[PDB]
Amino acid sequence: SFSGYLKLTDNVYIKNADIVEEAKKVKPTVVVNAANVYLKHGGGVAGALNKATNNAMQVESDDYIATNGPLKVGGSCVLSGHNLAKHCLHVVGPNVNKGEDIQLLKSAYENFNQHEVLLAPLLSAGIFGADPIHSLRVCVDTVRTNVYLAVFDKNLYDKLVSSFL
Repeated sequence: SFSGYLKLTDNVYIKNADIVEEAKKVKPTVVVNAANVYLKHGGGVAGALNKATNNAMQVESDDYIATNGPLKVGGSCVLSGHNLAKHCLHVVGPNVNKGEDIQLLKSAYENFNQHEVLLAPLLSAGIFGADPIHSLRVCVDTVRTNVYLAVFDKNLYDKLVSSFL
């Protein structure tokens, strides 16, 4: 199971880790992807998860978009986890660098409540432009299921833990 996590609340845990490496080690039931509405996994967490699947995540995602159209900001879809997990929950957090409504971050985290346990990144953090401290607060105040957060950046992980109210 998950090892080396710091417990923040009854249901939220955090670790300084690369989520791709964490997924390959744990092979959790659900890994969360920091997706965009088009499921174009170019950079950040999505690019790293897709590259780990040898682009199979992108091929599956393009077929999903061709059939269903784009996701909504704040929405999600469940696809295969390929070699990383049983399932990948592609969740679209608001991209602040695209002027998307930061209020949609709570709706994005609500998707996690449909899964008993998840390995996830902080939504809208990184290249999505939101404040990761704010993302962690929305996470602990919205998610009720067991969420294991993987924060790639050590300096950000330390800042998140030391500032956690």
